[PDB]
Amino acid sequence: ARKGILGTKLGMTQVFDESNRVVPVTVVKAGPNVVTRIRTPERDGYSAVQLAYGEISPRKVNKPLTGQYTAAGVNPRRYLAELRLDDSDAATEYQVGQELTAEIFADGSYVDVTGTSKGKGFAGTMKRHGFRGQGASHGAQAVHRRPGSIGGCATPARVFKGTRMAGRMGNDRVTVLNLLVHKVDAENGVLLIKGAVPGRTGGLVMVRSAIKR
Amino acid sequence: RIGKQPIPVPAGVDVTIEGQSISVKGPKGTLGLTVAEPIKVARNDDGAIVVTRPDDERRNRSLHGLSRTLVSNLVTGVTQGYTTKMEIFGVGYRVQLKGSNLEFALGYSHPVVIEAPEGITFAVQAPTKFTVSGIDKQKVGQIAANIRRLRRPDPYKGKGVRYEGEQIRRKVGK
Amino acid sequence: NAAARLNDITYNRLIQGLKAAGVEVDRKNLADIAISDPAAFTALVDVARAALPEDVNA
Amino acid sequence: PTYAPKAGDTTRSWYVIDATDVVLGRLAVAAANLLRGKHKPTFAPNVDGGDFVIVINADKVAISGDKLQHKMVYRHSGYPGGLHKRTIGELMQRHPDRVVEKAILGMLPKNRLSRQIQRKLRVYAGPEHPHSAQQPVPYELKQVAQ
Amino acid sequence: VKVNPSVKPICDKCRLIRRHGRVMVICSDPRHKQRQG
RNA sequence: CUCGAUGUCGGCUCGUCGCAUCCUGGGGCUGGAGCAGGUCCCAAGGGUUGGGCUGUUCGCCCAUUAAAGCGGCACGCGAGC
RNA sequence: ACCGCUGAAAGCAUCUAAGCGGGAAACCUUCUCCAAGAUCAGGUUUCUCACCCACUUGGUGGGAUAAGGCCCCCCGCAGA
Ligand SMILES: [Mg+2]
Ligand SMILES: [Mg+2]
Ligand SMILES: [Mg+2]
Ligand SMILES: [Mg+2]
Ligand SMILES: [Mg+2]
Ligand SMILES: [Mg+2]
Ligand SMILES: [Mg+2]
Ligand SMILES: [Mg+2]
Ligand SMILES: [Mg+2]
Ligand SMILES: [Mg+2]
Ligand SMILES: [Mg+2]
Ligand SMILES: [Mg+2]
Ligand SMILES: [Mg+2]
Ligand SMILES: [Mg+2]
Ligand SMILES: [Mg+2]
Ligand SMILES: [Mg+2]
Ligand SMILES: [Mg+2]
Ligand SMILES: [Mg+2]
Ligand SMILES: [Mg+2]
Ligand SMILES: [Mg+2]
Ligand SMILES: [Zn+2]
Repeated sequence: ARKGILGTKLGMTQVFDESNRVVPVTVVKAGPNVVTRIRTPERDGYSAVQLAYGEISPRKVNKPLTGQYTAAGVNPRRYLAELRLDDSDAATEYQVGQELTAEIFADGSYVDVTGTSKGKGFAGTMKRHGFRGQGASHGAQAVHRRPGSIGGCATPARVFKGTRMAGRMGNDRVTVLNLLVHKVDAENGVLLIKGAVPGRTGGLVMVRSAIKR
Repeated sequence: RIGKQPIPVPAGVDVTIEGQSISVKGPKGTLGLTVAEPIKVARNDDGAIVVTRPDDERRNRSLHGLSRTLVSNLVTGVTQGYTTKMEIFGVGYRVQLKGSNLEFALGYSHPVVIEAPEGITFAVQAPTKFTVSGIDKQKVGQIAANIRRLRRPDPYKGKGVRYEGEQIRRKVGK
Repeated sequence: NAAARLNDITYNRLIQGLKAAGVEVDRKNLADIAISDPAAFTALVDVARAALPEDVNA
Repeated sequence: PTYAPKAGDTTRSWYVIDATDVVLGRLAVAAANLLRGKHKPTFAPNVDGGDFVIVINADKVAISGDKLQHKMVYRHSGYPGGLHKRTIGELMQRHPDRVVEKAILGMLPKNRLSRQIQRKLRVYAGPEHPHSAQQPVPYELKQVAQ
Repeated sequence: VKVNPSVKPICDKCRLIRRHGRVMVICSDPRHKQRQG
């Protein structure tokens, strides 16, 4: 039931629908994928399928990975990821070496898009966690963006684990739910997905048929 | 006193006893049962059922009548099943039989449908009277109670689903 | 205790029985025997059991 | 000088304990004693003597109904309000071996030796274990009459 | 239901029982039923 | 206990916990016709506004709200203001 | 919480003692993220799959390689 594809975020644009309403879309080049591997419950303990996406010079792949691809009889690709299926294999619907193109999805369906969000570096509490800070005037001394108190007093004489402080922000795995597929352009292998998609332009993206729908 | 009575066997076609277990079949289907440990199920002079236990313990005097009446109900239901008659009151409240299930009109925006499980058969007589039938007394009572509680009690007008011959409470209100 | 329970007797009754039999070896050497000469320890356990009273709850 | 075991004197063996109708406390005491080796006259508190113990049928241990309903298991994650809580009933449904091994581990000395002693314990929910190559002798629980 | 530490029958037809380890009074008159608590 | 020093009210920032529950959730009784309510039981997941006055906490008022909860943590928090 | 079915002790009755149901934003799965230093350190795979010297002949010390990395170099929407 669960359908998946791997692609690249190509940036956003806008289109007008039939109601003459503007629709902001993200162009995802859901390029062709190869299966390259099937996980069976009998052999691995769960049911899933690998997917190979992206072109790469064969000289850029080391001998072990090249051997893994040769075992599947497929030319090496840049990326490799597993699509997890329900705990029932059904022992069907996928063959090693089979091609997956963009029209596994249809117009008007909903998808889940997971990617790697943009990095923000070391971030303060005001950006990272939406703290308020103290005022800009009325005597405040060098605390305009500082966090304030971080605990109680002699009880407990510690800071609780999971207290929100400054640190590295971004580069996370992020899934956006219930995105409407506005158009499936099978000619260019392009999905026009209404909304925003995590990550930078040119980053690896996994598109899955939505489960909440 | 209950439990100090033999259980007569009208048919009891396949009365079987296997380690405090029993099965009885007859004019209707079969029904099984497992008897509690300190209770002994044995035969009478006339093929009837009797139960016994070591005398004068609280936990055994309690289990005696229970284990007696359970097998009595089982054999009675095997001979002739149990049926419960239920009425419907209130203007516009009515019932119809839809295949194996049974539909209710009880003033809700949607209709209410009750599916009959295995061993239970519904039967409508009038648009406001019906009957639930079966062999297992507990199961018949359970289904009847589920149907009974379909509407919250109404002491003022009296609308809803009742048992036959039961007298609900009434209040005047306004 | 380990050696006695291996020979099917509690330390409790073994000590009672050895005192009843009038054996005056101390615990250091009893443990030494239990490690080194289990046959001798079994003989000692037999002596203690024999000297122990017939009913130990009277 | 009293005897002190040397490196290479300790001799291990393999026992299998069946948990069909044993109550949890009795089984845990027996397993802890076998693991530590207190039944060996060569016992020494600073030496990891004792044997390997395989416990099978961990789902058959005799636990009272009120204990399944009411005995409760607590874990704190370290975060505020992070006290999580299960019943012996839920544990017995999901990971029965964890109940047995938690009961056993509570009964061991709280030191560095017990970390190595507990490495010799195997608990299985089903009636079969993978250590057939090792030939574990069966072990029934005895009480010495006094 | 009334929930008080002291429960006792009010009218002549209030039965007094103990179910699930708790003393309570049940009667046909619904405003008579009480449980300890 | 602390006098060879344990910074004292209110506000700000950041919180965390309890439940004796303000709202939302589930119920019994009603001097519950319906809409609304009263009272008691269960329930701590989330939520629980902005201003005028006063240093104020508290309180009163204004306009809203599903609601504008009560408390602990050195009357939480000045090597954070 | 509350509402039951069947039902004795206790010939009646009783949601209970045997047994079986319904039942809430609380609890557990389900959704999102982390996670094998989970020291019980997991699994499925693919690659190398090979030498020399000394010696007290050692689960010994060195030396040189393979697969593969790292450093250096050109950069980044990755970043103290
Ligand atoms: Mg500001
Ligand atoms: Mg100043
Ligand atoms: Mg300054
Ligand atoms: Mg400044
Ligand atoms: Mg502390
Ligand atoms: Mg002072
Ligand atoms: Mg000082
Ligand atoms: Mg409360
Ligand atoms: Mg009410
Ligand atoms: Mg009125
Ligand atoms: Mg709450
Ligand atoms: Mg929850
Ligand atoms: Mg507070
Ligand atoms: Mg203070
Ligand atoms: Mg200061
Ligand atoms: Mg201050
Ligand atoms: Mg301070
Ligand atoms: Mg300080
Ligand atoms: Mg009844
Ligand atoms: Mg950990
Ligand atoms: Zn009354």
